[PDB]
Amino acid sequence: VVVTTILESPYVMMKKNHEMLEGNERYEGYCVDLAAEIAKHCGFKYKLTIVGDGKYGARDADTKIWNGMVGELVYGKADIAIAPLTITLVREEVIDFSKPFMSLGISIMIKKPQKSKPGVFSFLDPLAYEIWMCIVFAYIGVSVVLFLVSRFSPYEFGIFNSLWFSLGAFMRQGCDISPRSLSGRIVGGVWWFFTLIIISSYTANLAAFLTVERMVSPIESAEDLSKQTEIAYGTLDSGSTKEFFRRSKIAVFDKMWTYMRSAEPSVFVRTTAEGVARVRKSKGKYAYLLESTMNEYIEQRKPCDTMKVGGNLDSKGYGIATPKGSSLGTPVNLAVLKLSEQGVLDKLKNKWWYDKGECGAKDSGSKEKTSALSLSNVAGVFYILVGGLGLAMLVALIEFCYKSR
Amino acid sequence: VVVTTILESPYVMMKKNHEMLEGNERYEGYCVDLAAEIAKHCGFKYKLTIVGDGKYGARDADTKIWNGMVGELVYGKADIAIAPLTITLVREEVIDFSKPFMSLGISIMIKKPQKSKPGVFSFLDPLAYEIWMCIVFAYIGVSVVLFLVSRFSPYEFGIFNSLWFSLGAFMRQGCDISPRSLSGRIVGGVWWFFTLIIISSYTANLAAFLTVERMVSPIESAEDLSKQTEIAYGTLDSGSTKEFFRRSKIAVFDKMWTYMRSAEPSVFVRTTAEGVARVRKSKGKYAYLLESTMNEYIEQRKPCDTMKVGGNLDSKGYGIATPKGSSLGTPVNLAVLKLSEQGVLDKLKNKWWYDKGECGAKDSGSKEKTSALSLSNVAGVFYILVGGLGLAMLVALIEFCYKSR
Amino acid sequence: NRTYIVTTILEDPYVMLKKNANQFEGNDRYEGYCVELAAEIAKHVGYSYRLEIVSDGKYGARDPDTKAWNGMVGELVYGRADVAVAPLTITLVREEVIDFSKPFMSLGISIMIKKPQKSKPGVFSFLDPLAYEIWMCIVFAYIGVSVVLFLVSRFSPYEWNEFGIFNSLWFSLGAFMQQGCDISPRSLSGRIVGGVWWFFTLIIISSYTANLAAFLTVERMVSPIESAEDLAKQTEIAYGTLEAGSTKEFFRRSKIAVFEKMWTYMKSAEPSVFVRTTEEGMIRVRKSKGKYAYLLESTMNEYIEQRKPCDTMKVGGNLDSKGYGIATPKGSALRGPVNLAVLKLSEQGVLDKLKSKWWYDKGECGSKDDKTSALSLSNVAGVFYILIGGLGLAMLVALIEFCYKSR
Amino acid sequence: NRTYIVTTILEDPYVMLKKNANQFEGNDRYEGYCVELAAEIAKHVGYSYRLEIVSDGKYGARDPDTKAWNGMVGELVYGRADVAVAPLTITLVREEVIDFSKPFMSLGISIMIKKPQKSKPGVFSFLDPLAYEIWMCIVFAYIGVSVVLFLVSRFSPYEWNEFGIFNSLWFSLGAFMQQGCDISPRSLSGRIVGGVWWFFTLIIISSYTANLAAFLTVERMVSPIESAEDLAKQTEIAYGTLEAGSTKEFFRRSKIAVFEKMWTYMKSAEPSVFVRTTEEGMIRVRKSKGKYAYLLESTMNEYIEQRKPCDTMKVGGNLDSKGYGIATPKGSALRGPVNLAVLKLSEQGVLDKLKSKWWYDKGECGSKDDKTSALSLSNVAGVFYILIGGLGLAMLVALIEFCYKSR
Amino acid sequence: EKGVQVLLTTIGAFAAFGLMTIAISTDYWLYTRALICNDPGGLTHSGLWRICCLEGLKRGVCVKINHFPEDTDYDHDSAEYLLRVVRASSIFPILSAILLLLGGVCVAASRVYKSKRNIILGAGILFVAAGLSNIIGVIVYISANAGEKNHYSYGWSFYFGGLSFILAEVIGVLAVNIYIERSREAH
Amino acid sequence: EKGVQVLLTTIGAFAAFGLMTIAISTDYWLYTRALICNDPGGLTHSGLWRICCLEGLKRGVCVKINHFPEDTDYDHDSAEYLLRVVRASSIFPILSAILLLLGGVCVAASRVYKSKRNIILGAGILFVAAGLSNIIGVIVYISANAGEKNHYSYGWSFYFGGLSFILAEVIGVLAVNIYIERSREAH
Ligand SMILES: O=C1Cc2cc(-c3c(-c4ccc(F)cc4)nn4c(N5CCC(O)CC5)nccc34)ccc2N1
Repeated sequence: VVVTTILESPYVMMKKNHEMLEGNERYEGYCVDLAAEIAKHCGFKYKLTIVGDGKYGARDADTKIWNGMVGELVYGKADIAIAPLTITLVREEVIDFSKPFMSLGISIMIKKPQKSKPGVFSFLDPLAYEIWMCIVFAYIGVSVVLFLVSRFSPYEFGIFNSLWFSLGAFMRQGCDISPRSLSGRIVGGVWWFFTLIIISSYTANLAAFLTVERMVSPIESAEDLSKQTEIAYGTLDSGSTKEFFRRSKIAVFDKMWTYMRSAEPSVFVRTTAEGVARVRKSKGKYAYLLESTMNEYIEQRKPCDTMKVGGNLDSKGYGIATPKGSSLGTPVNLAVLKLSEQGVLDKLKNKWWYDKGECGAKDSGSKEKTSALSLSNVAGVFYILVGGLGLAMLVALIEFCYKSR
Repeated sequence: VVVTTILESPYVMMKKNHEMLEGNERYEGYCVDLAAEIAKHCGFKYKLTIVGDGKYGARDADTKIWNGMVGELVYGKADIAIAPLTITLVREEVIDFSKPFMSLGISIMIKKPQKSKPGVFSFLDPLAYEIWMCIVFAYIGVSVVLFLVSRFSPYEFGIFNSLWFSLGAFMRQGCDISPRSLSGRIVGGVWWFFTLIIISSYTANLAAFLTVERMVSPIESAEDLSKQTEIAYGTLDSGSTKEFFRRSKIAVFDKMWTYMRSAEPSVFVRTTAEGVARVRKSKGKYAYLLESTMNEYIEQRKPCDTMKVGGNLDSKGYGIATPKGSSLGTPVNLAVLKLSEQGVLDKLKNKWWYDKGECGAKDSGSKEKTSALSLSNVAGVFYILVGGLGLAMLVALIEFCYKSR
Repeated sequence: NRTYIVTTILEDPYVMLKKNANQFEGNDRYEGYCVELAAEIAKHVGYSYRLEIVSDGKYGARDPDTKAWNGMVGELVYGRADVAVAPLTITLVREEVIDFSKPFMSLGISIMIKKPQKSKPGVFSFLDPLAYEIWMCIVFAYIGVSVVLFLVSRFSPYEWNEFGIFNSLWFSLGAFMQQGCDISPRSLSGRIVGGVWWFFTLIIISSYTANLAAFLTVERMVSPIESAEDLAKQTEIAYGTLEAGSTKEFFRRSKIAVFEKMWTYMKSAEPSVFVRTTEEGMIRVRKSKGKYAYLLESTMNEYIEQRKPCDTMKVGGNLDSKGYGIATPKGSALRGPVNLAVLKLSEQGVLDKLKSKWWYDKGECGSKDDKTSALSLSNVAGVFYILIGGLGLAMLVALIEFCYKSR
Repeated sequence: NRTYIVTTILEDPYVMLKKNANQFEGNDRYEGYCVELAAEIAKHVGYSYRLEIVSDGKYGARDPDTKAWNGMVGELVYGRADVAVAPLTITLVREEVIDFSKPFMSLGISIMIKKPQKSKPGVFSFLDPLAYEIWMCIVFAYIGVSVVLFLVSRFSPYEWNEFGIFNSLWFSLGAFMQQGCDISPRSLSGRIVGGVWWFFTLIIISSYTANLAAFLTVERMVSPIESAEDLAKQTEIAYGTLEAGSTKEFFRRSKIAVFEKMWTYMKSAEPSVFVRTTEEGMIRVRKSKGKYAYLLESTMNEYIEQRKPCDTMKVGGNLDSKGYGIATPKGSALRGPVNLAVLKLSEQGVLDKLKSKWWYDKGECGSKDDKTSALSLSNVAGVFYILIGGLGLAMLVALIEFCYKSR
Repeated sequence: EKGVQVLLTTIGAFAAFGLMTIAISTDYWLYTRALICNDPGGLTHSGLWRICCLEGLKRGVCVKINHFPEDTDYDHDSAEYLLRVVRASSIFPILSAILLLLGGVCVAASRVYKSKRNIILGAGILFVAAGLSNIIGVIVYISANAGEKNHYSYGWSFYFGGLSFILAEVIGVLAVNIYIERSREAH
Repeated sequence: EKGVQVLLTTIGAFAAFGLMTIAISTDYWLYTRALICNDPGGLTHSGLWRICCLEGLKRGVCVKINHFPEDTDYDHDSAEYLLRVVRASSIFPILSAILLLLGGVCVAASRVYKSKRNIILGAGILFVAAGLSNIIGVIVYISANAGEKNHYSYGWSFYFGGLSFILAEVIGVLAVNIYIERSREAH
């Protein structure tokens, strides 16, 4: 038995010490351990081999000739293939796969969310804009009520001074005058209670915001990705994902195809490395669609700048392959099920993906030392202050000119 | 080979299904698995047995005769003993122990700290009493400075109104008057900054106190336990801990012996159950001194009301025993080392103590839903308020009588 | 050129009994995912089928002593039937005796919980930080302080002052709201009262703000499990399964720490977490208000999450990996074409279409789509209502005063 | 009735070279724990000993190919010496060829870290929540607001008001401190300026309070590892060992998840966490400022923690369990009495006495003994100093004004 | 007027005294579960002196309380001991009722010796002090009824004590106003 | 006096104008590490227009900045684009210097046409607006120099701009006082 494979980490990787004592250990990967286990079960002899053509199985239409491990299996150069090889109709017609040992599908990759750059007017964040608008309306209404109830029921509280009193009450800065009638006093007390509650709530929610950081993914699915157009899509130019989108007939994926066809600059890339680089450096504006296993592997590799979001857009499986008419096909078909039921495959998955994690667990760190507030957090209020001062001088000059003339 | 043991959980416990299919599985415990492993290593035959006298090995002085598994081993009734049996001089003279498989020693048990009943005057907790005293001194000093600098450099600010102004500034309640001289204005501004910082710090530290609960053990050692006398000690009346304290010659343990001899009511108990009950119900005023293994077992049993605190006051070891002149002694001596080096004993320790934990991990829960403040938290300020009102009426009446006469 | 007795089993939505059973007949008497799938398979293989069901209503399983199969695989290996189109999981023993086609649908163990209900913050929630006892005792203390101030300010005849009862109440209210009024005490009694009231207010306001910050912060660090590790390390939430089945077997034979811990918890269950039917688990999680979790095949989880009532959620990726498949007897003439048809159908997207059709399109819940945490108008609505009430009362008192003072 | 060549090894504090080596001779030339222990053992067994040391300066170990022992066990099995009194750990291979007495001292793998230094909160720490840029820009904005108020209040000739520059500065300061002054603006320009300044102050004070609460809260949830699980699940702190020894073997042969993870981390070390000598690990942890942890025999951890500089701490119980013991050759006449003596000595408390003597009594650190977290006077001392400075400046200006206004 | 105000003063004093008395002597203050009845516990309508049950055959029969279940320091243990002593004695509500009675006596006597004016002042002082004592008493009661998701509720005795406090404050205000008017009549 | 105050006004205006000008045109505002020099980076004494280096053979040679390293929306992207445009233009400090110059011109011209009084008022308005523009400019600069444990420091150009702001405010106060005195002279 001669086992074919292909260089794709962590399925195939040359060992760090292949120059010395190479033996059979010059190659290392998930597929290597799997081949060892299945040969052990079937009691066969395997010397690991690599296909000189590192291209995956496919047949030239103009020649009707296969290019890859498929050629090895059909033409007898190789007795068996153990690689991240996906089951498919055309390939099943010539060889005999086994039941999947790895179930997967198209997925999504994005830049890991990070502390956003604080914007101006962020100091309103703890309170919803509706609360601010209702605050303004209540200020106007209470001032108006005070004006009325003071004109029509005196024991000073014109409209102007009424607005001044309400504003001073909201800022806890005190008053130059206080109502002397029961109605004005009622209004003032209620306004005071309102201000107390609102200031306390603002302070408390700001403390919460600054104590625990929760960064939320803008997208949590693929339909939610199709709904908006701010973020980009991405597919390797010559790979099954592009064809799957092309031949699809579901609304969402057809919409994605239309976008990815009518969008510039070129969303597609020539290599997965280019797409991951674009995602890393785009700062969250690029989303790459690849296979889930590679995405999980990447997410556990430094600089740990990416995650996988959402489920899977398709169902596929990686299947061991044997030539038609072989006798190893049945024992391997039973062996993969043996391993799956026992737990070997899950352990290997943990082994090459989770363990050996250049990153950490889901939450490697917590309670990161808090940062002192920076001018960028409260620059908007400075801008507002200076604008108010300019407006005040402008109003004073206007009054000057109006009165002098 | 016939193996002797003794009923002491988790070393020996009758299985839940001993009535049906008893076989050799009627007994269950750490010692059972250990005996299985060592017999497997030595290739012997063992039928588990229990000593009719459930008393541990000891020798009657007036009779010169042994009572327990020691009698079985010396008199041949039993071929080997596998129980939580401690190595000792007197017992080693007649039999031949093995190297310890369980290292332990005297320890401490206490009630698990729980949210203390909030006391009056707890509202001062966020600020150290020194800060409050310095606050009072600063209030007096700033008021005095204002009085002076206003009398000797007028542009109203007597001593009384100066105290009133400073107090009103500290409570953000505003002022009926403001300084008009540069010196008074400087003093007022500085006092204002002081108050701002202090109120903000009080609020922030109170938020911290109410957000995360950290309950600290009053004691973290045994010397720290001997230093104070508020809390009690406890020892089983007839057990090696009492003798160890009796014959000791170290300062700390002699001091403990003096306390435990001259203290009433009786610190000692007739059973470990009585001591654990006293610790549970005493509400943190009772500390029981027992063996560490039992304490660790208890700490993982519901109601999970106890912990182990501090290190160990002594070094002991549980040792397999064989009769003098046997041939199993050497193979078991090697077998225990086999298990220790491989990791079997640690796994069993996790198995019967940590796993099967009626409790959870070190922190099974966190971020417990916060409780609204109750009157008991802020009752002291109510008391202060009412006392102040009574004092005010008293002062008014005193002034009335003084002026009318 | 004859018919084929395809076996199935009524487990919704794979095979269903039509709206009106008595009226229809033959293959057209049923509806579901698997019947349509068999339709396409027959189309792509070119044969007719006389649909059928397994009488035992059970999936393949072998009695050890009797060494006989109980269900579909029994209906096949013994020649009673020629095909099987159902959620017939792929296993070692089953594959040892029959021919499994490549999976048409993948799945695995999952988690079901109570769907997090849209929180109703509650009008008058802004008082929660302080117990109502504190608020009422505050009111009573305010009244007492006002009366004492009035007394100590207007008891002597030497003044016979501005501190009447009404203005005393006004001063105390302003003091509590940290605003201040024009009038202030000048004597020593009034100043003592004012100072002690001021201290009281300082403490109370600081306590309110701090406890509110604590409330929001702890409500802001809550982390739903979103996985099994979160479900494993924690112990407050209950996670059970069926009493017997493949999940219990998977946990028993589990060689991994997390599922070993889950199995230890399940065995050491007080009360018994296990239940007997998926209906039992669904109702138990529905009523337990999040204290319970149920493990089951992901597919039933999705169907249930798309059922009325729509109050269940699926969290986390599938713990394991499995597969359903079309089965045939050993040494048949269907394995080749059936496998080709399944692969073709999946490649051209039929199966995902049917899954969407029978899990969401026929979904009563019809839900398919903001973690801002900023205070919303519902949090602080009670104070707005109080504001409107106070303004209205003020206008009413204005009208009264206008009618009053007639002469 | 002859002497016995007891073997030892110079590893402090078990065996030490006396203050003056050249002056003394024989057994009296050394000092330490093991020499005294041998003294008591000789007393209780009744024999004389001519102390000695192993030339190789190494503990027992067998070269695989040569199949020869390198150290004390070599000095015994070959008859070169008759006894061995040293931290000679009990192992399988060692016990296979010699006689180990019962342990006189138990130990295990432990953890060493940087001792948490008494925190220096820092004068002027009350400004930390807000960056100094904010404070200075606040001052500049205060000046600008005051000037603008003065302008818009005293620009027209119709008044030719109370809002001079000095009173404008006073008003702005009072507004920032949320106190308020007697005078308030009456025009529209002054009121606009006052309102916008008030909004600014509200935001700034709320931000200061909130960020301070965050600081204190996060400083209040910090949890030191206190164990290995805390050291295992986390990954920020580095935990290394020796390049070769028994710790690396224990981790390699470790069949438990926690230590398997520790071994995986150590192998995947960037840079190399391992070090070559315990001195190297001690210095690395001393300088790494808590980013590094060192695993070693607990006994060395305690000794080091009792050494100058006293800036290392031991955390957590011993990971494993081991034992040192007095060794003798196979088939000697000393095993019985030596074991009896060790047991007697431990029972009557000699060994704990000697351990205290050589680990704490000879301890330079001499440290043997308040997690209140309440604000301390050091946290807010800067504002007190500012208060004293302001009062002194006020008195100085008072003297100036007194001298001034002479006429 | 004046006689009208004095009449209302006296009536309010007597009403508050009666309300406080029966609130003390009705043991309908609190509703909760106790564990004394027979498992979170059985319903009960507790009181100020004697808890009392209303479930099972024990309904209608009921006994005093301890107020010292666990053990502490008899001579001087901590603020907890003082709190429990005050709660058991309930001397603050009793003091409030006594003060209301004394104020009523003073105001009633004021009708005779109409020349004197300090009588009404003393009555008002007594009423206000009664209010203060009442609020302290309720604070103590509530702080003492704290264990350390149960349910509880308050009964009409509680609200009766509160009404007594309110009436005491009102009557103090009226008495002070009477004294003010009388001093006004003097020039 | 009056002429003394006008002289100080003019001198302060000219001094502030010069300070602001050289602060703009000295590129000694900031000290930090850049990564442009050759690994946290090499030292550099940056500026308002052109960063500039002082390590290695590149010492003494230095170039302008981009202010638009990444890509955004040219026509209208977000507040970030406007901030970067303002920082690159630095139109606020330049506006402040222009306003100081105009105020100086107005006050100097006031010597002629001594009858007019609004000249000094305009000068004061210009000076105050210059101060406001300066503080806005420094706010923008600091907010733009934020990456998102490095070190940085500020140089004498920074403090020179600050001193210009202070002098502008003082001069505005003095000009307003002059206008007040002149209006006083009118009856
Ligand atoms: O001797 C006594 C007894 C007493 C009780 C009170 C009182 C009252 C009260 C009393 C009489 C009324 F007419 C209206 C209200 N409500 N109240 C509350 N709460 C209101 C409803 C509760 O369910 C939740 C919180 N908490 C603590 C105390 C309290 C005030 C003074 C006195 N003096």
